[PDB]
Amino acid sequence: MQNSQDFSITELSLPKGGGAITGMGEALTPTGPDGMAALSLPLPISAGRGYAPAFTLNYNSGAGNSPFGLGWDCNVMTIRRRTH
Amino acid sequence: YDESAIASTLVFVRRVGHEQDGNVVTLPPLELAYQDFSPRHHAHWQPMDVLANFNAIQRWQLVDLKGEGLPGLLYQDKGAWWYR
Amino acid sequence: NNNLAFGAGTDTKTSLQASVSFADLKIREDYPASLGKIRRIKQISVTLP
Repeated sequence: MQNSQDFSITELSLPKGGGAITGMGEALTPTGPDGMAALSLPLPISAGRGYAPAFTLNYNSGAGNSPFGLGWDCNVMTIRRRTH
Repeated sequence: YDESAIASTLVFVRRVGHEQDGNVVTLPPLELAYQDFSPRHHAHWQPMDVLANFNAIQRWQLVDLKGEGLPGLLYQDKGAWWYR
Repeated sequence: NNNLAFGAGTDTKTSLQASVSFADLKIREDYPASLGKIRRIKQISVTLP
């Protein structure tokens, strides 16, 4: 805002209906210089009080079989011994 | 999920809510497919005329030399190598 | 004496004869004269890769 901030809270306005129909949150992604076909599909985690877990499911060709099946994972943040 | 026992993948995803009175409210499901495999239905044969005279009995070896990523036909002669 | 031809003999007119001069191979030059001037064949093997 000119000489103000967009972090300001000024309204208690209610939501409107109509518009385009909501999709399933599909997010097919561009590959990198790797050609690793991939697809993101976020979980509906929206209850945070400005802060929440942020898991999404992600398909990545060549990925192994995780709790989400072959080729898909959910990125739980971890630290591990390198087994490479 | 595609529970084929050998492997499984996520095939359908659907976003559903529920009304407080027990009704089901949904968006249509997201359909996924993975590549099929069935040697029973898809096995096919072709003569490898191109590999004529290749023979593992003698001094022939499959190897991806020079350019790599696909084996060529190496022949190790007495005091000399040849390669296709 | 460094050529390819079919043989002249009747039984050989259908035989391809690959000929080289033995002398022209200049094997002798491979080693210095002081090793001895007598250099003779012991055995020849043939390879068709």
